Amino acid sequence: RTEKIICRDVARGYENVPIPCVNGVDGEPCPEDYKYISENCETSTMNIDRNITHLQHCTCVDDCSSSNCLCGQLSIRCWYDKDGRLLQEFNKIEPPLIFECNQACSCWRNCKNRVVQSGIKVRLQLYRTAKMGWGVRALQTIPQGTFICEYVGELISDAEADVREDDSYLFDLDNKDGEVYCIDARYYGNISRFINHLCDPNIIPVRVFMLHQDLRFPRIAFFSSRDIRTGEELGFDYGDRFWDIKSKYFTCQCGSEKCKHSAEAIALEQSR
Ligand SMILES: CNc1cc(C)nc(Nc2ccc(OC)c(OC[C@H](O)CN3CCC3)c2)n1
Ligand SMILES: C[S@@+](CC[C@H](N)C(=O)[O-])C[C@H]1O[C@@H](n2cnc3c(N)ncnc32)[C@H](O)[C@@H]1O
Ligand SMILES: [Zn+2]
Ligand SMILES: [Zn+2]
Ligand SMILES: [Zn+2]
Ligand SMILES: [Zn+2]
Repeated sequence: RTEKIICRDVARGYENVPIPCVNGVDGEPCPEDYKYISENCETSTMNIDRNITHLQHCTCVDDCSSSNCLCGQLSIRCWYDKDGRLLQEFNKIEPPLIFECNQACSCWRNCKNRVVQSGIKVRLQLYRTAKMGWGVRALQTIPQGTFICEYVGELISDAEADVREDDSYLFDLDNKDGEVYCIDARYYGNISRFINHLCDPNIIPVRVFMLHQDLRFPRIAFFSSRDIRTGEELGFDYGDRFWDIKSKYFTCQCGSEKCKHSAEAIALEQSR
């Protein structure tokens, strides 16, 4: 049973790098029951505030590496090192909101505070897992704090999320208050839609603002939470909102010693 290259690039050239699909496990064809999009899309009236006069922006004439950069200060500080990687001290538990530089800023497009807006740089692969369907793995080593990819899909309201038949591809956009919105990657999504849950995760979501600062719509950036080895499967914690609903349909197959959502773990808690 050989590992076969089934698609040279599921992103159809929309990313900085190709994202190939292989399958060495079963007869599943390349997934095509969805539309690959590299950036979030709208299917109803959202009115994202794109007023350029509403952007907070810096007056930096350097590379935005100084603590005097307004955009960094909105983020508490800029959290990216000279190489575009999150600082070791970054709060991976309760990440702060990141405000990247933007088109109102006086700085250049290559300033130090533009990691997420610059897109995917690591080589990834869509591959058939043993027990969890499709998954995404690294084709190279990835240091801690590296930007991996964005959780991209269809923006929907809370009310629309409430009636979506498939709730498997939802991501909540947390905001101080208000109407609350979700990304649904079921019908429209990028590579992130294929990232599985791991009880021992190696990536974390961070809310980021770039070309707009409409707080209803943070963009969701995945960064590595530790060093990742070539071939390693990417995964994040889907959280209890997911597992509270899904546990009765199926159980976690992440296979970790720490697995908290396996059949075994659920039964042990049922039993108390
Ligand atoms: C069903 N109505 C709503 C409404 C709002 C505002 N938010 C949600 N969130 C939600 C519902 C179900 C979910 O999984 C079963 C869920 O999972 C979130 C979790 O991040 C996992 N997704 C899978 C890819 C990321 C979120 N649902
Ligand atoms: C966002 S999709 C991830 C991509 C999915 N594996 C696929 O093939 O399209 C989430 C769904 O993948 C599966 N999945 C993800 N993480 C899992 C896990 N730890 N154990 C079992 N199934 C998992 C479940 O069917 C889940 O509802
Ligand atoms: Zn600046
Ligand atoms: Zn800048
Ligand atoms: Zn700036
Ligand atoms: Zn698990």
